[PDB]
Amino acid sequence: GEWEIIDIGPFTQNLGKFAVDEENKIGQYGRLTFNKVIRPCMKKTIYENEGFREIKGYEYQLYVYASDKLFRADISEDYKTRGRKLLRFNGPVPPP
Repeated sequence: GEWEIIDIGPFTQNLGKFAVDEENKIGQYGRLTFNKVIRPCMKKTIYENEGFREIKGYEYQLYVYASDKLFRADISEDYKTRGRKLLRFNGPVPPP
C-alpha cells in the first residue's frame, strides 16, 4: 500500500457512520445502528494507474461496532472529489 495506522477521532467516527449508512442501504445485515469505531484504523494511498495525477485517493480499513456487533469495513475516498465509497463490509469479526 503501504498501510499505516491513524488513530481514532472525529474523522474515524465520520467514516464509520458512513459505512453503516451505506451497508444499511444494501440490506444484507438488516438495519444496523452505529456505535463506535475502535483502534486499529489504518489508511493507504490509492495511486492512479495512468494520467497526469499521481494519487487517486485513500483507502481506510475500519473496525466498527454497529448494533453491538463488530464489523470490518473498507472505504475509499477520492482525492479529486473527496467522495467516499464503501468497498467492503464484513462481520462479525473478532476483535483486534
